[PDB]
Amino acid sequence: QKLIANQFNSAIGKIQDSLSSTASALGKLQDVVNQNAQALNTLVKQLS
Amino acid sequence: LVKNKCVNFNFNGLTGTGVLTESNKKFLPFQQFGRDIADTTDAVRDPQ
Ligand SMILES: *[C@@H]1O[C@H](CO)[C@@H](O)[C@H](O)[C@H]1NC(C)=O
Repeated sequence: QKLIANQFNSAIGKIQDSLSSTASALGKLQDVVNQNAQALNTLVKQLS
Repeated sequence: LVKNKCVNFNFNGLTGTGVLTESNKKFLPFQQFGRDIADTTDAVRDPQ
């Protein structure tokens, strides 16, 4: 149990860091938000 | 000039309809229009 607790607790810790620094993991979510805000521009430009 | 109230306007050949207010965006002295990320007019300068 103990060992399994620490391996779990610590392994949680990385997830902060892995998110705290590297910005790539959220690409997916970050991609959807773009393509939506993307098309709107490309939609609005057409009014010009 | 009327503020905070939906109006129609023409400023020196700029034509548009909107709600004029006071702002804090420091416009360039030799400039005229502000604009926005979709290219739509987002501000003006009152020549008088
Ligand atoms: C508009 O008129 C007022 C007084 O008639 C004057 O003080 C002001 O400078 C004028 N605006 C410009 C841009 O000259």
